[PDB]
Amino acid sequence: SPNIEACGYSDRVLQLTLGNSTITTQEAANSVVAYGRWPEYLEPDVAACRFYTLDTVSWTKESRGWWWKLPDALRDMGLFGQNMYYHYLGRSGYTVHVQCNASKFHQGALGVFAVPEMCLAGDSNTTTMHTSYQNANPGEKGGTFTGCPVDYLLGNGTLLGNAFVFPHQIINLRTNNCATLVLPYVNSLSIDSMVKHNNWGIAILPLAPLNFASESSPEIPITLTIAPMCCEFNGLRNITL
Amino acid sequence: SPNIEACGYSDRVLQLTLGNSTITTQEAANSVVAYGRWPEYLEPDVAACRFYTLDTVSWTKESRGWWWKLPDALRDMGLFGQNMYYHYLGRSGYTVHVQCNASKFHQGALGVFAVPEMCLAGDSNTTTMHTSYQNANPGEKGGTFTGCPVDYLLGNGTLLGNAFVFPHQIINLRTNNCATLVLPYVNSLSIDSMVKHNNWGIAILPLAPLNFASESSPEIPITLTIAPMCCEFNGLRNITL
Amino acid sequence: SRSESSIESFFARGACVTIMTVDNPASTTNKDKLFAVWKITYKDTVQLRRKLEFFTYSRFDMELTFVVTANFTETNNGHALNQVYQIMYVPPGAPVPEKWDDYTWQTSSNPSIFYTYGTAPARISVPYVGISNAYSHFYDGFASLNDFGILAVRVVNDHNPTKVTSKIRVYLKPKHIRVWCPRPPRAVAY
Amino acid sequence: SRSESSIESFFARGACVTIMTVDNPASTTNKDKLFAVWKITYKDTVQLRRKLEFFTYSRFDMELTFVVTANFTETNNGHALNQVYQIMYVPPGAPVPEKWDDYTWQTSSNPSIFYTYGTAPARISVPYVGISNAYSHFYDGFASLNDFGILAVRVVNDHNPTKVTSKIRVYLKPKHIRVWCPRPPRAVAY
Amino acid sequence: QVQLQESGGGSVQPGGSLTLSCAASGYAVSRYSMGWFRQAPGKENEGVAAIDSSGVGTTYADSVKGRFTISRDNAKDTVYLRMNSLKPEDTAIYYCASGFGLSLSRYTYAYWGQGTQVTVSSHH
Amino acid sequence: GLPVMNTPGSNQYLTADNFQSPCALPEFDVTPPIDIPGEVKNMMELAEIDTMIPFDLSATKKNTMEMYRVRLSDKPHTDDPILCLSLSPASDPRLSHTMLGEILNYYTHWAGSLKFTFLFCGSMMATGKLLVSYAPPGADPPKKRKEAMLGTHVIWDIGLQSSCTMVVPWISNTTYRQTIDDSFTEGGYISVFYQTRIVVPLSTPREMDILGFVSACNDFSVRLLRDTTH
Amino acid sequence: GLPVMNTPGSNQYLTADNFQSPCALPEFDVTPPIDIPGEVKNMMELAEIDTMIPFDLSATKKNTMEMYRVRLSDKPHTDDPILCLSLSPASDPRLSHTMLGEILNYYTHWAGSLKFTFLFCGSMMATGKLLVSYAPPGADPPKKRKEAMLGTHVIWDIGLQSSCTMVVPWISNTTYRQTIDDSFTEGGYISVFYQTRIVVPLSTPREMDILGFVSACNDFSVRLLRDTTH
Repeated sequence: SPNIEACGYSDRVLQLTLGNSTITTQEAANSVVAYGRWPEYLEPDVAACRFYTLDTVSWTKESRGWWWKLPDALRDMGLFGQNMYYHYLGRSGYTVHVQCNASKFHQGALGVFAVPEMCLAGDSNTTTMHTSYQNANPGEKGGTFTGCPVDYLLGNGTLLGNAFVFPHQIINLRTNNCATLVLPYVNSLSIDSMVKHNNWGIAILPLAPLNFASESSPEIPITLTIAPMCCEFNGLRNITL
Repeated sequence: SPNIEACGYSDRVLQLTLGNSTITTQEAANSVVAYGRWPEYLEPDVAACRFYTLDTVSWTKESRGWWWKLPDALRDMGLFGQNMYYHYLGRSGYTVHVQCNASKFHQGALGVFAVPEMCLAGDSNTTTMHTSYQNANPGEKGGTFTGCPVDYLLGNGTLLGNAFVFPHQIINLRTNNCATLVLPYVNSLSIDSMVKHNNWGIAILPLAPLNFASESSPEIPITLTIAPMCCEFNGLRNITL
Repeated sequence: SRSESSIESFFARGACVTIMTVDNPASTTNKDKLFAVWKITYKDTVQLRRKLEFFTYSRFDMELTFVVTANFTETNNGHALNQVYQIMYVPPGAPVPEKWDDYTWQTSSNPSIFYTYGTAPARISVPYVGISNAYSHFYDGFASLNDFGILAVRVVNDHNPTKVTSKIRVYLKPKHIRVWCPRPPRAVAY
Repeated sequence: SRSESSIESFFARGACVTIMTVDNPASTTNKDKLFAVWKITYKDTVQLRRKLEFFTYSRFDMELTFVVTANFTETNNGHALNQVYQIMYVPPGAPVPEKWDDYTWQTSSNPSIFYTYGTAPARISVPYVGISNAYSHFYDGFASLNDFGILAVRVVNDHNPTKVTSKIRVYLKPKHIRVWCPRPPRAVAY
Repeated sequence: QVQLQESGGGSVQPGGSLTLSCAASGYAVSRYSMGWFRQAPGKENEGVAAIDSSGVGTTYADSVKGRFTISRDNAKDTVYLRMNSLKPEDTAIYYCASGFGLSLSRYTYAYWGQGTQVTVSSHH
Repeated sequence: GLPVMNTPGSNQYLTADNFQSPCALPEFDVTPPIDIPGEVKNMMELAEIDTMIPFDLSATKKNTMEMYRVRLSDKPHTDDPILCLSLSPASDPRLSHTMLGEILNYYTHWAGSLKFTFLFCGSMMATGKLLVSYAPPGADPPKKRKEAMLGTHVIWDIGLQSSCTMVVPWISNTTYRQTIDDSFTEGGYISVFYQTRIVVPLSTPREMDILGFVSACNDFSVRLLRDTTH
Repeated sequence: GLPVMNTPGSNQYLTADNFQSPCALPEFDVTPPIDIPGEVKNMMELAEIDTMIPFDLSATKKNTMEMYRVRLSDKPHTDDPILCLSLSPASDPRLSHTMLGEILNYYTHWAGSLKFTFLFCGSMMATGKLLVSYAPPGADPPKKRKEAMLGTHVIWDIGLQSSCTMVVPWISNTTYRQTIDDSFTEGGYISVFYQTRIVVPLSTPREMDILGFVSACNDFSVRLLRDTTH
């Protein structure tokens, strides 16, 4: 689906500086808008709309994959976590940026899938949700697939090969080191409870296995930076403390 | 149906030269368009649209008749046979030219019938086709009727007398020595497989018996020359060899 | 003057094409087993067939009409309520129904008509469902003909102590019909 | 050219969604006790369900049609007059009927349809009754799905010496339907 | 669609032989061809023999070339794997599959089988 | 609703109706037509096509090749016709088997002129003279040339032109001539006669044939669609 | 009232009708829609979306991760194809499981071109040359490069561009190509071949994969809504 061929190596470094935060993107070009819709409006504004970096996870030959939930992931991130927790409402878009660096000597391909309403493994259609609020919500450390989400079934009862129906990019080691996904707010309502319902599902699975020459780094790292876009919350409620 | 009276003997010789090929027609006039439609388009062009002569057959007092299939007949003819065989598709019109020469001393009448979808003898309507691909397709040597096509039933379960519903000409020894039939492509589809399906059916039966005076030629010969018209084939497939 | 002899007006008649036989036993009468399947072809009757055979090809909007008659079989004073029938047209080359039970009979895509007995006979329009530009009356090359799908009919009401025999008569009126090359008619029997 | 493949035309079919079973005993047959209650869901059949599952969300005007068939059970020569049925659509989350007697069955606010047997099957339109902007095929967060109310059916005529079994078939035609995000289909069984 | 069953599988001896066969379903073997893959336990699929139906011309892997044979009968709807001069390595999980043709290539085969195990060196 | 009233006819299925009905497959992408040569607009068009008459349906000659062969033999100058045919297109075994007659087996009436064409199939070098004659409805079959000579007729010279067309005018009582099997419907009489006796060149087989064709005309019509099949 | 007449069809319920019916809840305040991204207008739109092909459905590889992995191994320069696929989107077990094929399981016909895209997933530093080839309906599966080279084909250089799109033109007889399970429907042949043999830099694992994607085109259509479910 993502049959692109930017350049291959590295050309120019253009750093995104949104408020206090500062990413130095590989370039910046090769970004995918989900369904062709930029996030929009239906209060820390520019102060709260800044990319927060989650924890770095280790990609090794045996990795099955990883998954995250939005808003959930960024529930501990300063200004965004707060306005999220001190409001009954909240809707917001996201700029997902997944960086995966290596060399001219590694190989493989990661698929970064952004799935709306990504319910995970519990074939119990006679009842979704299932897994306790704490299990389904792993926050910033994220959850992992296994050969409890089954990788080839994208952990939801649907063969991986078709996951390309959801917006996505493929980080292919020989081409790009970054994937960029602008995801607008997707839900059945104008605005809803951020604490209870998870808007999107960031999925990253080994579409090709990792292979390094002779002896180098035994494993390589991947990073996810997520930025809230057009975030509003109603209504200035409690300020407990 | 063909109640014409050109001249009788011979007037002028006008030779048709289409590419490498060269016929010297009796005249040229007295040609019948099938249903009033000239062949037309929906790549050896002028190189492949040239009259190829089939084998000459012997007409004797006991002849029951003869039949041929198109495209089938011309399946061995250079450029047309090739483009026919190296393509899944193919549609094309034909200029059928049947020459039957004698003298002012022979007598009889041959009916040259051009029948679309001319399925032959196998009263098995609960199943046409019947006769193996090889039997039904005799190529250039052609097939013969018998007193397995039955002559008066035009070998298809329908009394000969009505065969005049299909386009046709009658070579009557006292009048014309030639029959000319421009037949456009007739099928249920825009374009179809030439190898599998036979478009037309050239039929030649003794409508009047042959009679020669005292002692002359014990038999006379008839010839069929067929020319492809507006032939296209899709799509440049295999070139095996 | 010649209007009543034109193609449309030559075929503008409804002709019987078949007589499907079903039943409502209270037991094991699996031959009908409430259902009958009929492969839609003109070739079963002769009047409609010959009328269509004077030509080689034809495009035709096909309008069917279903007359259903019922009757009690066993000389019994047993009763029954007015029955409902299901007449399905299964679009050309689709799963063929066997048992009156099976999934196929839930036809997500195929049409279906419920006919309450005692009212005006059933009626549906099927457009030119040809796979080709024309239907081939006679076919040459290398029967199945063209194919017009199949008709399945069952009694929907459940097993009633009093067994009821039924007969669905099908009528085919080809409408907005055109034809192509003309062959001499079939003199003899088919 | 692609009209017969558009969303409206993909779902423009009536599909069986359930088969309610009621009866008219002259005694204590409390299992049906003349009534049956059915929770309106697409999830009971499979053909309609999978067709709707290729998507995550959808707005749809829902048009139901009710075919009612009847029959005598006991091998008796007993009679009965043409019966009337009551089919109620109880709007999403309202008092659920138990007994065929109770107040709820007087539905000041809920709709109701009386269907005389022997005529053209029943038919009602229910607009997009979603509580949200869209119906959620699959739902995430913290089944009940969305809810489409419930259907209750009873024989209104009173207890007739001759027991009569009935079956109400429900058909759901989603009309003026729109959908949203697309997920890969359910490969396996549900 | 087509479900062809792997027959003839059994535990033999070193230097020995064994006949294998797969009967058609869904279609007449004659159009698709048929071949065999011996995925040695813990290693990848390993090609051995392939033959075309309506155009007989056999292809063997070099590790089993000369010794191993393959044949076909389109009339009995079965494919015949003739394994000769079997050795201790020739102990693998055998498989028959239908492809296009006639080309031992990890795949280029559609419908496979269940897996028949031929333990050649059964005796120590 | 709107006050309505069911009248006689309701609930009846008239085989010959012309009513609209619900389309079993909504929005089906119908495959469009292509102009295949030979469309047919009306049935009377098929009759205007010349078709070969099986003049000699004798015991051995009917149902075989020679049923279409009229052999100029070698008999007396006895005016005894060299073929007679009753123009009772339906009520005469010969005319009934031509395309013309075949269409004339699906209606109760016909009107208009017909045309008999004959193609001489004899050895160029031969000559002589023939006379094809007509005799309007009612009259006794003209048995002597002298008689046939009185009715509408054309002198067909063999030597000159091989073919001869003799149109049968529409001479009849009623507006629509009965196409059914009537006692003795009339009914023309197309028949050729030995005007002379065949001249032969050197040593030709001396016996040749003539074929016959029949067809309707643009003024030919039919009504009251009747039938039969078995 | 107004004279009326019930005709055939009355009282019947046609599952596929399009009639109006009485609204069970008059004046209900329907909740208005919101423009949620990703509306779908037609089903053929879903096929135009590129989807991953499970090329290797071998006994152990079908129904798991590696069914999507095409491993460039290390075997002889024997032209024996490095993947062959019958473009019988329905009548071939592999193509049938892509979104494309899935839609192609609800109709009787399809027409138009398809496009096979391949993404090379091998260690940057490596090179070599491959050839993806097509072979129109009917022809024997091209078993030698030399053969495949004759049909429509593109030389896909690994070194240069990681991805390669090879459109399968719509070369076929009929207007609508049969989407059903036919004996031997035709039916293209997309297959890659070792134009050369993989060049490897210093000490790469030497075995890498390629993925495959399939999708319909804007000229792709379907008719006669068929089905099945169990």
